[PDB]
Amino acid sequence: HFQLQWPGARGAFVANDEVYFCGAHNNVTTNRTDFPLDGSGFVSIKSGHAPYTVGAIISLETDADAWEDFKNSSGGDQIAIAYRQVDNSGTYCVPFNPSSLNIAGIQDGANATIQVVYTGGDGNLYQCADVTFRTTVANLNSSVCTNSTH
Ligand SMILES: *[C@@H]1O[C@H](CO)[C@@H](O)[C@H](O)[C@H]1NC(C)=O
Ligand SMILES: *[C@@H]1O[C@H](CO)[C@@H](O)[C@H](O)[C@H]1NC(C)=O
Ligand SMILES: *[C@@H]1O[C@H](CO)[C@@H](O)[C@H](O)[C@H]1NC(C)=O
Ligand SMILES: *[C@@H]1O[C@H](CO)[C@@H](O)[C@H](O)[C@H]1NC(C)=O
Ligand SMILES: *[C@@H]1O[C@H](CO)[C@@H](O)[C@H](O)[C@H]1NC(C)=O
Ligand SMILES: [Cu+2]
Repeated sequence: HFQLQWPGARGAFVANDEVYFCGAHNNVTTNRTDFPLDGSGFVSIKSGHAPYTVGAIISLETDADAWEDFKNSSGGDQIAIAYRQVDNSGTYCVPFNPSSLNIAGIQDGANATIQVVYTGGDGNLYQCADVTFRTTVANLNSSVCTNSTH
């Protein structure tokens, strides 16, 4: 199972609820994290076990309340962070520049939900982060962005 370290999830981590859309926090929140478009951004998680496979899908709907909100015109998931295998437990952090995505609507002031998709042998697990993209972001502490060796 896993937790979002940054950007923060919609609500509290509940292990059993990770099998549901957005970890059962199905409605969008209004307390969004500002997320930079200048390439200083990242997504940081912590896993209790490894190996696991992780990626992220993205919705540019303000009201990202359903699976379909994360799908493109051709019915595929809008992949924000490509799936990869991770062989260490503890922290795992990937840089993320939304400017890299072939998606309409990525600009300053745009709202989005990043939904992390994880499988570690104990189900298909999900957590969601509601963000607002900003050209830049000031107080960003990149110190939580590390990969562990555990
Ligand atoms: C948003 O507020 C909710 C409810 O107070 C809280 O559980 C959650 O952690 C907050 N999200 C962020 C990104 O701080
Ligand atoms: C979430 O939003 C939907 C659609 O507006 C609504 O039917 C439902 O009552 C809401 N759920 C919660 C837990 O507030
Ligand atoms: C983006 O989300 C914020 C906070 O929930 C909200 O106040 C704002 O209206 C949203 N933007 C759009 C385009 O709906
Ligand atoms: C939709 O996303 C899928 C990946 O899940 C991709 O294969 C497909 O090309 C995308 N379709 C469009 C129209 O971008
Ligand atoms: C963590 O490892 C991944 C490769 O799985 C790498 O892309 C990423 O940049 C690393 N993060 C840090 C903070 O070194
Ligand atoms: Cu687990």
